[PDB]
Amino acid sequence: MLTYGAPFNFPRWIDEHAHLLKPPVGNRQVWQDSDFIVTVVGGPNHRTDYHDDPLEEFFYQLRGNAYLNLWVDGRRERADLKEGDIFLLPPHVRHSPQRPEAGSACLVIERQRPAGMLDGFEWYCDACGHLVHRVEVQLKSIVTDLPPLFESFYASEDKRRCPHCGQVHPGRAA
Amino acid sequence: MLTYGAPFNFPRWIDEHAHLLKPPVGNRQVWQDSDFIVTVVGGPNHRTDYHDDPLEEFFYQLRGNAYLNLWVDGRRERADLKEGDIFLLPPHVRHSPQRPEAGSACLVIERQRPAGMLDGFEWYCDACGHLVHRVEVQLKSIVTDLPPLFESFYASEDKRRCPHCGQVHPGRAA
Ligand SMILES: Nc1c(O)cccc1C(=O)O
Ligand SMILES: Nc1c(O)cccc1C(=O)O
Ligand SMILES: [Fe+3]
Ligand SMILES: [Fe+3]
Ligand SMILES: [Fe+3]
Ligand SMILES: [Fe+3]
Repeated sequence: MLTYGAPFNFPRWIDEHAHLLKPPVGNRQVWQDSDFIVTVVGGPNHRTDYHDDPLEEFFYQLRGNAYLNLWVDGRRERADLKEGDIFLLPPHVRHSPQRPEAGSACLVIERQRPAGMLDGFEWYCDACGHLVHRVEVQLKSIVTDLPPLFESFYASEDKRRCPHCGQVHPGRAA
Repeated sequence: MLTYGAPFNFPRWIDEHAHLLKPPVGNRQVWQDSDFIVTVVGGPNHRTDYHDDPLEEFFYQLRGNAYLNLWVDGRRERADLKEGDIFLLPPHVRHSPQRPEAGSACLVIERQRPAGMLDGFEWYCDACGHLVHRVEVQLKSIVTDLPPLFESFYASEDKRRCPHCGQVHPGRAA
């Protein structure tokens, strides 16, 4: 059958679940236990981390504006998600989704990482730009399974310690 | 780098390439040689066939209206893509995308079928509802590689011949 129910108006939906869009990831997955992972992220989000997805990621800023800090060749950068734009992120490209304006909604779509495929979550230093701390995982919930790490890094000086210059990363408040 | 270039306004795009949306599939792939397959299909389309995708398929009727004939348990049916709706098609569920109103645009997203994974394209009889003709393939272009079969079925009575009641399928004109 139509496991994922039948079709439904997307805007309305966004309008109804406008209140479930909350930090630190601001997510909200549309259909559960699928392969295509259709989440809808709103603002304001608090990300100071860099996701290292091993798969592609697609976005279409349905309503609102936002950006993406990223590493081009090894140089800090920034992609701008101006309302109405779409964009496909190649694999492993490091992304730091910045969603500031409340009432924002972006369609983020990814896949289910196979068993054996891990996503990474890095943190870089402000002064020296060296990798400060990275973690690899067998992702199983881009909604209810991310914050738990953030929470154990923003809480550990040992980790937020730059292995190149020693400057400690701000953490849970950049 | 950003292989798929950087972000861009999606509506504008749709507006520019409004003239490349043509039958019998009406497609138009957004980014080439990727994994996520972002096509944008417009109307009017001429489909009398049933796609048997081995993977999920997602749609968001950006602008316009359209529907999907499908087989529920083995009963002809119909999903309605009213503008603004989204919907995820489970795997193998047989679909017959009907896109009638010119100037229509739907965001259809699928994946790249691995090597060894084939999509099917069936045809059923009007009177007896039995499978009339089916073909399996290692898909490699939901834009420039489909019509070629349609063309060899609509042109072959032998195939359009119901193996249960004998009534010939209309073909290239239902
Ligand atoms: N990049 C993201 C991710 O990996 C999971 C959930 C949300 C995002 C995002 O870009 O907002
Ligand atoms: N179902 C489709 C497919 O398999 C390829 C291209 C377009 C469609 C569609 O639904 O329009
Ligand atoms: Fe990500
Ligand atoms: Fe440093
Ligand atoms: Fe299909
Ligand atoms: Fe028949």
